[PDB]
Amino acid sequence: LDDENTFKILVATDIHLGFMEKDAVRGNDTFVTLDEILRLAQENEVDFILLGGDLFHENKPSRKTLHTCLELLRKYCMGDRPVQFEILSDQSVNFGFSKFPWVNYQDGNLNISIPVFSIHGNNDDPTGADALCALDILSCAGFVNHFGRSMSVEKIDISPVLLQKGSTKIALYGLGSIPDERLYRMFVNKKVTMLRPKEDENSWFNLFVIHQNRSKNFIPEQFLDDFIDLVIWGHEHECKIAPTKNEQQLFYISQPGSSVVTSLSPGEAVKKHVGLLRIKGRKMNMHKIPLHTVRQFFMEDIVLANHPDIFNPDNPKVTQAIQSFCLEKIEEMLENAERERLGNSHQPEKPLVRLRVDYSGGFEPFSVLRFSQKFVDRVANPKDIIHFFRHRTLRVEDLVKQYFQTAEKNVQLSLLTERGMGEAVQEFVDKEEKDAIEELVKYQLEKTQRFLKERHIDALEDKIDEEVRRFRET
Amino acid sequence: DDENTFKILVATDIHLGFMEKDAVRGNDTFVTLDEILRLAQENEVDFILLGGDLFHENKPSRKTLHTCLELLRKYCMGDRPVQFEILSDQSVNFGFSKFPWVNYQDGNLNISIPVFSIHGNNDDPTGADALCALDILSCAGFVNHFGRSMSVEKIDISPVLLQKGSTKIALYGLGSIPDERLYRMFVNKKVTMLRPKEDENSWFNLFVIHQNRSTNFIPEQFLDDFIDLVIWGHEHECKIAPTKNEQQLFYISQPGSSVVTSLSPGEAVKKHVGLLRIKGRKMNMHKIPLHTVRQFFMEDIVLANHPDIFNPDNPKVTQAIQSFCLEKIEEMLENAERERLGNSHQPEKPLVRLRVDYSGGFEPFSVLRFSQKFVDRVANPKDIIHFFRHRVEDLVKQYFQTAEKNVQLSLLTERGMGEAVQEFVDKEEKDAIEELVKYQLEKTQRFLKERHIDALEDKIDEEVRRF
Amino acid sequence: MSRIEKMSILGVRSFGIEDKDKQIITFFSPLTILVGPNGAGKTTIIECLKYICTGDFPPGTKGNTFVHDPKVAQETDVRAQIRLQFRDVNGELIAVQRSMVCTQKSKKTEFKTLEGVITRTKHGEKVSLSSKCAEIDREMISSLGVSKAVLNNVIFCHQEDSNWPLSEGKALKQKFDEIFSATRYIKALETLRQVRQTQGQKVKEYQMELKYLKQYKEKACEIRDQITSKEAQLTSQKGYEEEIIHFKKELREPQFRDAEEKYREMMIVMRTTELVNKDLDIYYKTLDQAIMKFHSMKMEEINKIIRDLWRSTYRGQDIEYIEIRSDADENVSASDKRRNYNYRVVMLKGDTALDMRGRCSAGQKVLASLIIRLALAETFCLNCGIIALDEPTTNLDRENIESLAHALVEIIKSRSQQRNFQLLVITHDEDFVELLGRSEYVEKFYRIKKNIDQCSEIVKCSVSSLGF
Amino acid sequence: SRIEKMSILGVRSFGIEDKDKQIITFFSPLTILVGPNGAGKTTIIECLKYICTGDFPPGTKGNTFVHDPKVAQETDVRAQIRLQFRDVNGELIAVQRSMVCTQKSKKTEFKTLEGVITREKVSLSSKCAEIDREMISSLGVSKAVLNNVIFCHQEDSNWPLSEGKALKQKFDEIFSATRYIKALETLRQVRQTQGQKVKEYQMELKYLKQYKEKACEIRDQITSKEAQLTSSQKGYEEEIIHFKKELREPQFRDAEEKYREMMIVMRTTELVNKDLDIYYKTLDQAIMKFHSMKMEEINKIIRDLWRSTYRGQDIEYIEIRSDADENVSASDKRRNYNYRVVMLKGDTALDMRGRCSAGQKVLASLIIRLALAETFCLNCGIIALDEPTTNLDRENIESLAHALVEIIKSRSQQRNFQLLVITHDEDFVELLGRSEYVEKFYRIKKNIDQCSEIVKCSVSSLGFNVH
Amino acid sequence: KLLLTEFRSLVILKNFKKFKKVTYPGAGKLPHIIGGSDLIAHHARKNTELEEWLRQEMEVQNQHAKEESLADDLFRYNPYLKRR
DNA sequence: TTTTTTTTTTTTTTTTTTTTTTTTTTT
DNA sequence: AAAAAAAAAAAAAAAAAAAAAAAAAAA
Ligand SMILES: Nc1ncnc2c1ncn2[C@@H]1O[C@H](COP(=O)(O)OP(=O)(O)O)[C@@H](O)[C@H]1O
Ligand code: BEF
Ligand SMILES: [Mg+2]
Ligand SMILES: [Mg+2]
Ligand SMILES: [Mn+2]
Repeated sequence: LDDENTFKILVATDIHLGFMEKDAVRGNDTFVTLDEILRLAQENEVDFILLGGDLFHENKPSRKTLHTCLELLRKYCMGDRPVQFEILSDQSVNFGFSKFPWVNYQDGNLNISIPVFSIHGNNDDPTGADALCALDILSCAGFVNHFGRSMSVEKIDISPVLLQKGSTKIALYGLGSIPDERLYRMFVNKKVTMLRPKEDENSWFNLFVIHQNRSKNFIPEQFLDDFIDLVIWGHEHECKIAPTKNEQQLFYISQPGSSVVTSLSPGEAVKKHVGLLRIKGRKMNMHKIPLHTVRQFFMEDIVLANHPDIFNPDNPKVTQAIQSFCLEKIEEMLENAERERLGNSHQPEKPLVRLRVDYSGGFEPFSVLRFSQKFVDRVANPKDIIHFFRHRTLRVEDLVKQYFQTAEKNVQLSLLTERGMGEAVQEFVDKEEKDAIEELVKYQLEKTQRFLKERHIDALEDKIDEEVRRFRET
Repeated sequence: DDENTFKILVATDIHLGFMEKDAVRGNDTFVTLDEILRLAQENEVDFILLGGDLFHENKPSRKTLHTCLELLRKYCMGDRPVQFEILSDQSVNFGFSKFPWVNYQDGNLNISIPVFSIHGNNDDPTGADALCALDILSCAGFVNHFGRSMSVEKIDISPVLLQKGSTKIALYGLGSIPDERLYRMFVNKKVTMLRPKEDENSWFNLFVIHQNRSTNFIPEQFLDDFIDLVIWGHEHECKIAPTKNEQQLFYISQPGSSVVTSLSPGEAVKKHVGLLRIKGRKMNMHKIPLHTVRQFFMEDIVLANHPDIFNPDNPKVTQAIQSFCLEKIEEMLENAERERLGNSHQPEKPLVRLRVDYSGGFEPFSVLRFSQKFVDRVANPKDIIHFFRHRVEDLVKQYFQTAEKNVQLSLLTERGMGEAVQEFVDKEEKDAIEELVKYQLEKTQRFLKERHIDALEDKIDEEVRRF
Repeated sequence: MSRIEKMSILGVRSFGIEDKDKQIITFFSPLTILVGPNGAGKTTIIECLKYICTGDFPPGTKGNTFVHDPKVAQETDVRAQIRLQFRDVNGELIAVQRSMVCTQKSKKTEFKTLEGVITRTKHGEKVSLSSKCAEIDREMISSLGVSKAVLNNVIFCHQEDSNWPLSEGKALKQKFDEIFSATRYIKALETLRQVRQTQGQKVKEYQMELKYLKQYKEKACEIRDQITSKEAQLTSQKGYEEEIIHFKKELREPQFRDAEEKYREMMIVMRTTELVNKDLDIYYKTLDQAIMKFHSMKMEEINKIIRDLWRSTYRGQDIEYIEIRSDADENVSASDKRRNYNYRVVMLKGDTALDMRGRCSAGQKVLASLIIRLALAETFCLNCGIIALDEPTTNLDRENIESLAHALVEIIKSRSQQRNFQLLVITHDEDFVELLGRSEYVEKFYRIKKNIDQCSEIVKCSVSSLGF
Repeated sequence: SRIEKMSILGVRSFGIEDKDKQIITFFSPLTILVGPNGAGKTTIIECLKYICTGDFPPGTKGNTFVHDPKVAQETDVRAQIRLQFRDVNGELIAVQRSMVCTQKSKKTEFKTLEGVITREKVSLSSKCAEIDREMISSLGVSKAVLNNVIFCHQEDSNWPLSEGKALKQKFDEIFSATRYIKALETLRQVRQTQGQKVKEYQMELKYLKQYKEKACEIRDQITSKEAQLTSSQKGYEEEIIHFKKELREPQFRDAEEKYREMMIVMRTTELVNKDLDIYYKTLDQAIMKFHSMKMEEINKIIRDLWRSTYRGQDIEYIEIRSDADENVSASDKRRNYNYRVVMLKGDTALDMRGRCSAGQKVLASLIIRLALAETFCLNCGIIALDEPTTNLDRENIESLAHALVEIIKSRSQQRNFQLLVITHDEDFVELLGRSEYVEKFYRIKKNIDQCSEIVKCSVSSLGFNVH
Repeated sequence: KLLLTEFRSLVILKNFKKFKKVTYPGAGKLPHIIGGSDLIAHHARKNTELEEWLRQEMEVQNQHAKEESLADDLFRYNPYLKRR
């Protein structure tokens, strides 16, 4: 049911345009999924699109990324369809960073069918002396309404983007992507402020859009004010488009997720969704919409230590068992992915497969170089298929002493006695006499020479070393 | 003028973002483009005809793109009516866009002064998708990028047909192709211009081309005579007044850059943007000086052509040269002060360059110390003064002769070791040296033993002295 | 738990000499970015850090070069000081200082270090101890929690001294037995070698003298025999007595009276020295074998670290992994003029092991050196989590640059928890900086430039609302 | 002189089977090589250097250059490199130097087989020295220049900033005067050998003198006792024959003549040692003077290039200075060399080595190589820059790009100039006349078998392999 | 010394721009702008637990600033024993 | 405090040993 | 025409000598 007093908002977040645009397999994933998102916005006749940040993957998007974003925004967000909602807010303080401080659909030279309200994510936060972002370029072109950007480092005062369609009224609070520790410092110094309308304050929805880390520094979710009714959350790619309320916060938390698989995290394997928000006065109804152009991502984690039945650390042929088990797991995951690819034709054929093998009981990883060579044209991440990792005494003196004793018993010393050169070397190392070896050698030489001289032994080599052996034995 | 007059503002090489990171030199091209757009708005021109190189970098930075977008939105968009038509197929003239129509014809854009531009070599299309910055501008809806080359093998130029009242204009265009390729295409007869088959002689043709003029020369002979006004680019010497060569029936316009990109002696002339007024096949080109373009004064000095003050072997000429340079840069820093009055928009710090050419044997002075004096008076302190210019056997023989005549030779004969080393070098005889050393000892030792010397330490030395 | 907080550079290389030119740089956590033109002074900061920590000048540089040149200063002498403030392992605040002087004398130049100061805060009061550049090492080496070898090679590796893992066998072995803290055993081994060569030279000289002493011995024995025969003839003739007297006088020369004794003594000393030489060879071989066993046994768990690091970081289906491997020389002896060191970084190209040296690329060498340094930092720099990467993205392509940024981000995440990790990055690549700063660790970065007087200056800049 | 084609087989990562023969065609005036780390970009320059001069990459002994016979799982890896090019006159020559790396026991034998020279299409087998000289004559530059200026390795690229002895070897190979240093080594070795012989002979001298003294004592006893016997008793006859036996002994028979001859030899070798010391000092001074005279001319080019290119205000200019040791002698254990690149910070000259930055060092090395190419590479206009922007900052990268573009413009006036660049920088490729010159570049990657491939890519895909 | 010139059929007060501003509700009416004075800094009731966390982290910040002050005065310490 | 002689480190030139190339000398 | 034994040249890499500062007497 869509009355004249309903707010259909297509809440997307973390589109991450241009992500891996140089890849031959995943080059056009983000653009296609943004095309699908805009198609959903156009087909559902939404009032406006509410992007949660990180619309671009890079701080300075490439020419292809910006051109594709402009093409899609002009194709879908520009039209002759009348806008149904008001803006009773001081537009020179919400969008008043550009030299055109008014909402894009109200410009006398632009015809906007679907207004776009967005915040900037930490991948595309403003930089430089002029403090410009990619969303600034989009807003200057006239396609997006960049709102919620902070102006002063010392303190932040956000101004709601007041909207009203019929009876219903929404206060669209928005915060940019301040660095997590800096924003934490603002939240503990009471240097953050939320300006609510002065009167009728209890008749606004107070929708808040924030792009920050959550339970993952981390901006905890209890620092946020208690008057909010919905909190869209970005910088979190595991979809939770379903609104969730904790024990005591009096507001709902929606996590739209991402439009693409950026990292290979375990929480990133969840099915990506885009929201379809509806507001009628005070009530909310978020309807999840699956995206059929998002590449699949299946992962498995195995710890070889916790399977003593098959994985025997002392088995000389255990490496081939590891390789066979990993091959079977990858084949099972690929078959499962193929079984789910017959529902729709839009999902890319090559899925994302990740297999983290934790070896800790003295296992040797196999040839990951050649194992991944058996899926060159069957997976979308040929290089990153298997991840090997381990989750997180010896003294040279004993070794040298042991070697010295072993040598003395495996060859026969000729002049120097047993356990004398070992202690000489030990003294040189520890006490730093720096003359112990020479002193010992000279002392033994002079002692044996004096004995040989006083013993009255004729000058012939055989008798000389015979008496030398006699002295060593005695 | 009247309802049947085309008014076109021809600014060609804006070069936005040039020296953007520079402190004094930054924020100059943006202001010059602001002045150009102000002139377009004030004169009530029909449309703006850019000549390429609108951006300095192939991928313009965020500041450059944002400033260009804000200026185009402020000046080129509004409620002012559009008074001319587009009779050509908009799918071919502007069809490398998902929106193959003119920007003011779009049902969601209000354009007062449409912009028709070609791409220069500094911002030519690069990448897999073959995109340029003008492509981003056209996608935003402020620029009508026209004249893009689709096929590498051949060039087909289809004009953007225009018509205001009775007058008709054929707007041919061509982005900057690599000059050697484009030259090879022109030689191979692979460049064609498609003219309307209706009212063939009723169209005023004008070509907007951004190429070199002085293999890389693409001269004026390589343009047909059916056109009548060839706007040009990749040339910053402001020749905005049209010229007609006797061999070429088509006029040539060279609006030049709106900024001083290089310190060549071709950017020291004042820059103008041209107010054009076609009215049928009658054209009237009126220049408008730029009041915000930084001044550029420069002189070429050749030290070898003044044999009156610059003595080549004078021990203190390196200070006379510095004094002459100091006096020179000071007349220009002053001619700049005297010429800056009235023009409140002129930047205070001018551009001064001096090229010093020496070939008589002069020694350049400390260019750092000279540039440390004029640091807050010239806009380019680092680049003030340019300085430029347009055997074993015999030596060892001479040194060995000098050593022989210098110190007393003890036993080796005169001119023995020199010939031994010379034999070792060329003949590569590796024993040419040892052999001689041994043969001298063997000989004099014999000589000594035949005389059964008393072997006294100093008496043998006297025997060798006899040699 | 050890962090370098702030620095004060004065008179070092291109920094100014007047106290008005004293530049101060404060290191942030967990990332510190240094940018600037060529010759600005970015590497000089790490050189100062290394000199403060360990007292060693940059490679190829003596004391005369590290400090500002008096000739350029137009001054008779130049006095430099570097002040570092930090926390030791327990978190106590300690500030150290090292002074310096270069005097321009005639054609050459003379260098000398003045006494440095150690300053702490005990019981709320301030103390100072003037020390002599040998207590300002040991003491602050113990304070930082890491040894001098790791501080020189792993943490503050000079830009020129980088790629030291891919160096010659002896150089790598030296680096790794300073790192493993076994230098004195190699000192004992070389003392054994030197004493063996000395005794061998003595044996050669003894043989040379023994030849002459045998000649003397036989001649004297013949003289004695003739003396006895002549006495027997006489006792059974004045000229006979005169001949007897003459032969006794021939026995009376010093080389004949003492003939048997010197020959016997020299025989005994040469034979004993020869036997000692044999035993010394045996002991030297044993000690060398033990040292190369210990080396291999302590590179066991670093190779194990290096393998995982290289597999995670390197983006190429070319090398399975790399590891450091050493192998003792079987036919080694204390009398050998030149020894052989089989201490090489090994690349596992497939199922076969090759030698990385002279067989890898510039980018592969850079990545391997970075991975080896990171593994050594994990193994040894546990108490002092600092590592200074001087242009780590040199000769690295796009994919390896991105993977190195990801690996450094993972290291930052895994070491900033309950510990302080300070990654000092001096780069000219804005992309590497953006990749590291996507986690929002960078708010202020240092831009090193120079004033009109061409003296180095350090000024703090801001990423937001200020130029980059 | 220009290079056209190259065919690599079995070198480093390039494949061994005949199906993996990669072919690369060099463009003019700019050729770009891009690819991942450890792909084969630098291996191409190594192959060019090896086919030009026969010298392996620094640190490579020829067994680490051929494809490991083990990674190929073979017992022999035959490696062939070909290079089709034009000599100074303009004729086509191709050389096909080959080698094998046989695997036996735990070692790895290496050897080079006979290459061939093709010229109509006359192919003849040749030995390494003959192909070396022939290609040196054909290209028009010396082997030292080919090794150090044109095709220097990525690791041996900062060689002008090396120690004094190494720099002197590089520069006297460059100046073609190595035979004189070979003569200096011969003189030093002769003097050292004669000194050792003199030491041993003087050790023997005392013994000989003592033997002579004993012989004289025996002879005086003989004379006195013979006089006593002639005056006259039986014992005066007995001691006579014993004395005759003593004089009969060879030790005391001819001791006088042997001692005299040895002393004569001793004095002779002493004066010859002195003479050779003087000659060695004179020849060393002559060589240093020749170096200074032949290097002052290129000092001007180095100064001007540094002043144009180096954007900083630290160093006014750089040059290279050689100073002979005043107190040198052939008997010295260690010599001291004073070859040094010198930087002038204001008015005082300093040693650049050990006192410069990484970017300063790489820029100085580039300037030295470009100056030596201006002086010596007139006949062969090729220079291969393996990652020229390794440590340069943004301003110096831009200035180096401008200088290289100016060199391309100037040196293309009558002869072909090639500027083969291996790089991972998109901005440098852009600023190096990306639109003007480069249309097709080269990507070096690896197939599934980890054998390097060389593929020609249009400039549209340039950004995929560079950052 | 010329160009190929070949003819084709390319043709396919007064205005020729196609734009009509689609009205938005509130266009041309009195602008009921809300902002400036009627924007107050609302509060957060009691939130003791939140107050506890904020106060504890504020105490952590105060301790860190106390250590930083000691660091600053240690660095500014002039070396009295610098005669050598 | 300063002088003077001995130690130690560095670093840059020298020496060595193995390998390849080449020469020769035979078959 | 081919083998192989031996001598010569190259160079990578370990060894060592000269310089200079540090330390240790030493008055
Ligand atoms: N003794 C010295 N006196 C004066 N200037 C010096 C001295 N030693 C080095 N320099 C100069 O100081 C600068 C040192 O900067 P450095 O830290 O090496 O640069 P970067 O940070 O670019 O790597 C260089 O310009 C160098 O030539
Ligand atoms: F690894 Be290559 F030298 F870029
Ligand atoms: Mg540096
Ligand atoms: Mg390389
Ligand atoms: Mn141009």
